[PDB]
Amino acid sequence: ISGNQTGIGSIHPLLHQNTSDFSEQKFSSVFTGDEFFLRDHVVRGKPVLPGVAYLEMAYAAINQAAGSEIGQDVRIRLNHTVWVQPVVVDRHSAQVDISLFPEEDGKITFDIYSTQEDGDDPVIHSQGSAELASAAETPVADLTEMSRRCGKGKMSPDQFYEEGRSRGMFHGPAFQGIKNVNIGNREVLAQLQLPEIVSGTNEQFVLHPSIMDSALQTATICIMQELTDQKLILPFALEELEVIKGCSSSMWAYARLSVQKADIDVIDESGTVCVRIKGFSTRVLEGEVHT
Ligand SMILES: [Cl-]
Ligand code: NA
Ligand code: NA
Repeated sequence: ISGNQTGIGSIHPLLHQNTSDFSEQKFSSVFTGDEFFLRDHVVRGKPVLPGVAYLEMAYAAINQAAGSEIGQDVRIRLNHTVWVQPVVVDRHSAQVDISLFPEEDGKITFDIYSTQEDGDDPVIHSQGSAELASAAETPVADLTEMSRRCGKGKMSPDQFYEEGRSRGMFHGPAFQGIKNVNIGNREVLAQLQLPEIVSGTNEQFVLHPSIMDSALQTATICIMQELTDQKLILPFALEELEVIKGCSSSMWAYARLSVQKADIDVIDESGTVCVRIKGFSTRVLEGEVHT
């Protein structure tokens, strides 16, 4: 707590202030489009808050609200999460709020939403649920076997990011986390690296938007295998996300097909699975993003 000793700051770059009242646990943030996760995530000309920023926002909110209930052997697990309507930050700043509702069974539901003026009908951008889970069992990946099965072709960053720009998905420097992609049959293995432009941010995030979006990029490569060539697809839902361990700045994303859903493991150099996602799905965007 700063109070008057020094200037009061954000709780987290995606969770600026606690605005909780007797009716509701809630937080509020203001984004202008200058942030790395907006300027470098541009969907047919419009900066859009990426899916992965909502996951980290929920994670940070839950970690704040649940406080000392989170001991060393307790992990946050996100359950079924949907992205309903995009946050577009083109002409004017966006005020993005999150409310958390602790349920009787120990689950937590969250809404992420915005309003233009006070007491407007909120626009719902995303909705999900979560629970606190007993650590228990750190899964491991066989990166050797994964490589071996993904030997059907190599996709370079220059290929991938250019194909994106061609479809209208502009990943700027902070979101070019993919270093290499090995293509398998209904599975892919990508090497990830935190881009140098955000190398000073690795301690600020648990789910780092650069790394996590590069993981979802990897899954979209896997999914696009089974779709029309030049379709832009964007995150639509995920069924589960478990944070096992802290993500480092060199990682791997393994994605496999299960709407076409994908499972994704984000893996450190040692082979430890750090984040595990199940049932990630996408939807095609035609035309421009609207809200
Ligand atoms: Cl657009
Ligand atoms: Na995205
Ligand atoms: Na993509």
